[PDB]
Amino acid sequence: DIVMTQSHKFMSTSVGDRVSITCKASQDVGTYIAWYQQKPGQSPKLLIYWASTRHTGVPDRFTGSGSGTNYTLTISSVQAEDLALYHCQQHYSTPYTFGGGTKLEI
Amino acid sequence: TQLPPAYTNSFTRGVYYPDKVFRSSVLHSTQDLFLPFFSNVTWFHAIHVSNGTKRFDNPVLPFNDGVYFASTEKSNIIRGWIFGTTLDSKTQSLLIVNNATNVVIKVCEFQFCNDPFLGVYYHKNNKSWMESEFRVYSSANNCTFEYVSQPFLMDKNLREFVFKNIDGYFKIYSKHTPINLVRDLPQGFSALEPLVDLPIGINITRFQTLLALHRSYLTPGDSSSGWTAGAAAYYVGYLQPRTFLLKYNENGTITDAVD
Amino acid sequence: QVQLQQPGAELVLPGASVKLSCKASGYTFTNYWMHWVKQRPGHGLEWIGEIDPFDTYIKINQKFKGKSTLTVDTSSSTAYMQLSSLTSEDSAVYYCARPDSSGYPVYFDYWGQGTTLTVS
Amino acid sequence: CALDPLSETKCTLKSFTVEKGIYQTSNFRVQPTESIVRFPNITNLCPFGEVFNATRFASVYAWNRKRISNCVADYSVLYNSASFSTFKCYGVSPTKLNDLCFTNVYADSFVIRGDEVRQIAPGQTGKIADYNYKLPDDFTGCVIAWNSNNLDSKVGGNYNYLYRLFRKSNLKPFERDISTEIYQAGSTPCNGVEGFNCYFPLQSYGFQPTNGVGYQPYRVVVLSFELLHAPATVCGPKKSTNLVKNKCVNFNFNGLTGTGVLTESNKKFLPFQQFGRDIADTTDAVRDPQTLEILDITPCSFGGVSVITPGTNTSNQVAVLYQDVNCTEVYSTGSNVFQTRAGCLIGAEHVNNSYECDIPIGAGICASYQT
Ligand SMILES: *[C@@H]1O[C@H](CO)[C@@H](O)[C@H](O)[C@H]1NC(C)=O
Ligand SMILES: *[C@@H]1O[C@H](CO)[C@@H](O)[C@H](O)[C@H]1NC(C)=O
Ligand SMILES: *[C@@H]1O[C@H](CO)[C@@H](O)[C@H](O)[C@H]1NC(C)=O
Ligand SMILES: *[C@@H]1O[C@H](CO)[C@@H](O)[C@H](O)[C@H]1NC(C)=O
Ligand SMILES: *[C@@H]1O[C@H](CO)[C@@H](O)[C@H](O)[C@H]1NC(C)=O
Ligand SMILES: *[C@@H]1O[C@H](CO)[C@@H](O)[C@H](O)[C@H]1NC(C)=O
Ligand SMILES: *[C@@H]1O[C@H](CO)[C@@H](O)[C@H](O)[C@H]1NC(C)=O
Ligand SMILES: *[C@@H]1O[C@H](CO)[C@@H](O)[C@H](O)[C@H]1NC(C)=O
Ligand SMILES: *[C@@H]1O[C@H](CO)[C@@H](O)[C@H](O)[C@H]1NC(C)=O
Ligand SMILES: *[C@@H]1O[C@H](CO)[C@@H](O)[C@H](O)[C@H]1NC(C)=O
Repeated sequence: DIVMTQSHKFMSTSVGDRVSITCKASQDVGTYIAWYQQKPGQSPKLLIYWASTRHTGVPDRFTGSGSGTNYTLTISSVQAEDLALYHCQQHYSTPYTFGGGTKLEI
Repeated sequence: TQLPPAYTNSFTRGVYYPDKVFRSSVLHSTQDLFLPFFSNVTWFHAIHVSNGTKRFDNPVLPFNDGVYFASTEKSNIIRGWIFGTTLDSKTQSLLIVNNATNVVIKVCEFQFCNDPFLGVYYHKNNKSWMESEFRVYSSANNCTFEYVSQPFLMDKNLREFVFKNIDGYFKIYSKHTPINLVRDLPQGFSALEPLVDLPIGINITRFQTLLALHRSYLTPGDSSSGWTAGAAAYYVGYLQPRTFLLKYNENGTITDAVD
Repeated sequence: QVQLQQPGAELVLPGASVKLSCKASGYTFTNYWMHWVKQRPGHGLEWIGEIDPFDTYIKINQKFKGKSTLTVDTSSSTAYMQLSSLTSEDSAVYYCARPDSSGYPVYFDYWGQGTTLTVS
Repeated sequence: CALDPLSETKCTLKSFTVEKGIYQTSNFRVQPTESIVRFPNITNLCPFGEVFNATRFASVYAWNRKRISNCVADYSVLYNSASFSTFKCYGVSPTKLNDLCFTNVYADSFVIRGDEVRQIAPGQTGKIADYNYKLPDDFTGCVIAWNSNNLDSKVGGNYNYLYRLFRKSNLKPFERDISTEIYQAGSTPCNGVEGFNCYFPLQSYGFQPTNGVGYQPYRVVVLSFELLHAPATVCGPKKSTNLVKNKCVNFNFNGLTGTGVLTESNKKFLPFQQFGRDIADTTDAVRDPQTLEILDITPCSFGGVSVITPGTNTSNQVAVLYQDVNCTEVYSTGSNVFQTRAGCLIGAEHVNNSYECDIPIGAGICASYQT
């Protein structure tokens, strides 16, 4: 089915810098995507269930923007707690597929 | 011009199956609204055309508990009945209308016409009678029930009907039997099998018989020369609380009764 | 406060079967479908399959057909998941994901604790 | 008492020695193996195939009303479809919706974009939300949305559907604006100029294959469920199991709610008659609700259990008589079982020669202690 694979190997920015989190898509299936923040040693946490609106308990630094061909997530400000795995999963058909994930390091 | 009525002997007719239970070769005693034996039955003359002046006498009778209805018609002149209490659009009323296609029973706030009936014309090319117009009600509102079923009235013979309204339910029973009597109801026993049951849930205390009128009857003149509707007659009895000893044969058909 | 409790830390010898359970608390057990996911550091996360509660509608992902099996018990809000003939490469972490909506597709809004499977 | 038949006999007589003879101690009875329920061939499923499966849907500027009632609807069936995407249910969940009953189950149909799917939430605001359709804050029911880019999508461009871009007044839940009065763009009065002063409220959809998720035409419905202080006409359907004969089962034949052994019968009903009775005024036969057969009903076999023993001084062996019971339905079985008109005799062996009667069993059979 649709396969999720981010482009950038890892996220490498200092505190407060603006960085982008890519998530490529096999084909055009709309903005049917999600984002998970899976800390090393912790279960994934929801960040972006939809690009337009953000779910409960999320910082306002994270931005939602769906390109349509691939999914990119930009963070305005980065703190210590922002270092985790960024898993992206599409929800368009019955088979679901996750992204490769990226671990943020300074 | 009102046509005077008459009287006739019911002679044990009008017995129906009180319920759905099957019973074989047993005598079961039940207390149900029944037509009393030998209780005399009103004999109405719906239309009497002789001069040829048209006589429109289809009076609206009161629905006192149940009603036993019978008629001896071979032209399918009778097409339905009216049921209700106020017979206007203020309250819903039960209607029955039948033509060549099927039987339609509508329970709406029908605003009744002065003298409802059914109009039919003769198709000269196809050599058959098919409907022209329906002249029953001014308008219908708050339609809740729309029942359709195969024509049971269509197609010398006697047709017996019973109407009962209990527990917000309407019940119709029927039986078809060839007979050789005209003025008086034939003697003999034949149980009335239930035809349909409906959850209408409206009060009914007043009824009238419907008719099918040929196109010649609707002429402006007071005399009709293309339609011979002299056979328009029917019998009406009234049901009462009675105890009956119904006899069931081995097949389960009611073959005798005792009042 | 939704309690998604997973004991974890289960090890089964090769060629045998495994059974795992996931208790659900803090919400209504009736109004949510079940979706199973698998965690692997080798190539990221992946989806095991879905099962609807109090029924037997089976829909598993094309990657994990045959070996994977799902069963649902209404009592105690537990989910029953079984593999057969465990291999060495099946050393990973298993999860039970509560979905956002009752109908497919879902994005697995809330994730419980991780159950680690390892050949012993 | 419950150790063995001899001890049950001792308990019944309240004596430690029982004299030769037959004593009634227990009472055999057969319990139903399973519950059987059947309902006839009638479904009257609500017209969901017409509302969902169609050629052209009503546009959003006049959101249509369906008024579905007096029928049973299996909502989990569509919940188990293969096309639907969005199933965000408000209030009553579909699994409990199948169990629960509502008087009327309204359905809607309008054409909205992917970004405006969230606007169908109760109290949500937006362009379509605040102009075309708005859901009340206290809504109970489900709204279903899914992607359909092959039925209602055009390569050149789908301009059939259109929305209310502008609206002077404030929309209320369950309200529509079918009139096409011209909008007043500015403070100047509007007199049908269609220019700066007057704008056209109904702006056309632009649907293209390359358009994003927020521009794609989706087929959405609002399953409005409301309570009107009326008898409930919409409820979940009920299943009928398979049929079993010559076995003790619990049957619910459209309300017969009895228990017994169903078997084939040669008796024939009248076409309108449903079930039968007898002199005792008990349910005797029931016709199959699904097909046209007659199933005679016989009650569960039961009868007294009589322990046939000689005196305890003579021996401690016993024989148990199951009165009015067939040995197919029956000391534990398998020890010289025997059938007679009295019932099943267990523990005693039939002998061809005839002696004088010792312990009267019934119907000419007499039991005795012998080599
Ligand atoms: C009943 O009707 C018959 C008609 O045959 C009539 O002779 C008789 O007088 C009637 N009885 C009463 C009490 O009206
Ligand atoms: C009369 O017949 C026509 C067609 O012949 C049918 O459409 C209509 O429903 C009938 N009217 C009734 C049954 O009242
Ligand atoms: C229409 O009929 C229903 C029941 O059939 C009744 O509840 C309702 O009040 C009626 N509407 C009127 C009389 O305006
Ligand atoms: C008849 O009218 C009474 C009110 O006078 C009402 O309670 C009852 O339900 C009605 N019966 C039917 C069958 O409509
Ligand atoms: C009863 O059923 C038998 C069975 O065919 C039939 O021949 C008979 O005419 C029926 N009626 C009576 C009165 O026996
Ligand atoms: C019903 O839906 C199926 C699924 O898309 C479709 O193939 C079929 O043509 C539809 N039937 C209609 C629209 O009559
Ligand atoms: C009732 O439905 C079943 C289901 O297929 C069918 O086989 C049976 O023939 C139906 N009943 C009758 C009387 O046809
Ligand atoms: C047991 O007692 C009975 C009398 O109660 C007697 O007839 C019988 O012979 C006794 N049996 C033996 C084996 O002594
Ligand atoms: C007991 O059941 C069997 C079933 O094989 C039957 O053949 C036999 O006639 C039954 N006995 C009686 C007394 O009905
Ligand atoms: C008893 O008699 C029956 C028939 O009368 C016979 O079949 C059976 O073999 C006999 N058994 C003995 C032990 O005599």
